[PDB]
Amino acid sequence: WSIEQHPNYYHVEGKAQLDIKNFPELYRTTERVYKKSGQSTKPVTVSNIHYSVLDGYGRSGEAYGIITKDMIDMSAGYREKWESKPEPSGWYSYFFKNTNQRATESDYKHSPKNVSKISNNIKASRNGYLFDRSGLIADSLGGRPFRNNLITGTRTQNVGNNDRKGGMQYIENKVLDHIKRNPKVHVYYKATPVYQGSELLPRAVLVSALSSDGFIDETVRVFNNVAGFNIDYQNGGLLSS
Ligand SMILES: [Cl-]
Ligand SMILES: [Cl-]
Ligand SMILES: [Zn+2]
Ligand SMILES: [Zn+2]
Ligand SMILES: [Zn+2]
Ligand SMILES: [Zn+2]
Ligand SMILES: [Zn+2]
Ligand SMILES: [Zn+2]
Ligand SMILES: [Zn+2]
Ligand SMILES: [Zn+2]
Repeated sequence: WSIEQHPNYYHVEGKAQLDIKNFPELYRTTERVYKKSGQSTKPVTVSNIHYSVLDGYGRSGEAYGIITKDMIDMSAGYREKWESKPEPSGWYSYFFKNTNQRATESDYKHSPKNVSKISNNIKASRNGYLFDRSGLIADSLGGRPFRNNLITGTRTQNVGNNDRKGGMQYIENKVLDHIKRNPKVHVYYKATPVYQGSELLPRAVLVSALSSDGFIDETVRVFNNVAGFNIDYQNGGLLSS
């Protein structure tokens, strides 16, 4: 990643390059049957977003769906609480008490007595946390609030410089806005975390978006970076000086 080349924490890589055939199908149902809340019999056109199961390291994988104005509308009004323990891979470090040697999340689930769990997150300068629970499929687009729809992202991966035009927010808002201005239009949307080796944090998220009216047709690479810090992609957190 280059702060010079890409100050907004993304790089436009090319066209959407999607296989629309592989996507979960659009269907017609009701707000009630879909959202599982309220008695809203309002008919809605939606798709069921495909989320990836975690891999063997506990890492989140790609998610993809067809985003509709109705999905946006239902997420605009309603919010779902975080499902229990949504923190994705690399969010914590684990260490064997006996050795002070690094352990894995698995080791911790296996024997919490002999393995400590410590947050990798830290506060940094206005003053807040450096890493976010960073959605793959945004809440505003119908995303589910659970681990599998998250990666451990830098605040800048998530929202860039937070001027509505950076990080995941860039491509999210562009899709959100275009559907909102063209309510009959739907967008094929896919967010794919890119990992190197067994690293628990993704280096980037690849987001591909193809609108049904052809207006939006791109893939952006959103960098899991933040200016002035060196992230430890292997274990999460920052490199130790
Ligand atoms: Cl595809
Ligand atoms: Cl830098
Ligand atoms: Zn670029
Ligand atoms: Zn599948
Ligand atoms: Zn929602
Ligand atoms: Zn839910
Ligand atoms: Zn986000
Ligand atoms: Zn547009
Ligand atoms: Zn279509
Ligand atoms: Zn040192």
